[PDB]
Amino acid sequence: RGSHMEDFVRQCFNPMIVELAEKAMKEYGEDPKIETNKFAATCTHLEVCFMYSDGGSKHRFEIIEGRDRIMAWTVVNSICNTTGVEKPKFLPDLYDYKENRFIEIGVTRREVHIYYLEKANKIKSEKTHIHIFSFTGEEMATKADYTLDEESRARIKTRLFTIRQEMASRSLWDSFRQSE
Ligand SMILES: COc1cc(CCNC(=O)c2nc(Cc3ccccc3C(F)(F)F)[nH]c(=O)c2O)ccn1
Ligand SMILES: [Mg+2]
Ligand SMILES: [Mn+2]
Ligand SMILES: [Mn+2]
Repeated sequence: RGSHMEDFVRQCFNPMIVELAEKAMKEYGEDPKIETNKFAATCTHLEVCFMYSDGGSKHRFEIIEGRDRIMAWTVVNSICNTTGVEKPKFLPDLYDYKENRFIEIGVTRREVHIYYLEKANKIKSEKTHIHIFSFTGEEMATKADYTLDEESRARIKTRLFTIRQEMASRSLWDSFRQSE
């Protein structure tokens, strides 16, 4: 129960992000006390989605990730019925009103190439945009369209590498990398 990874995640991430990740994991029947690597990954993905939405304009991004399943699906339904974009098979992460498209954010511990391959093979909706970040500073977006400016993506990559460094300083990075 008393794992180093859980305490590190509680010390490293914002309390609201921790609570959101806990709720998202408990909604799918997962315990952050035992599945600590998945807990860290969920916190990281949440923080990345939030930083991504922070970029761009004020009314640019509609945030899907973070809400519970029912409200998230309701928001996607409203977006689809308002704009006319095709309904995605799986719950995306954000919606860009400027580009008028759903965005799926990915955070991987390996090369962005194979991760984007799997993410584009698991979903068949070719309209949804995909954006993958790595823990080493690499990024990969659909049609070479990175949506945001270079500064926001650079901040995201810097935060990711800081998280990796803090994990390695506690001898927890190897297990986290092998978990994925
Ligand atoms: C095809 O994705 C899905 C997605 C859902 C909706 C809820 N989940 C997510 O949102 C989500 N989930 C993962 C990891 C994951 C977890 C469970 C199943 C698949 C995956 C993934 F994405 F690796 F395929 N990472 C993300 O980055 C992310 O956002 C429901 C079903 N499938
Ligand atoms: Mg800290
Ligand atoms: Mn998601
Ligand atoms: Mn995602």
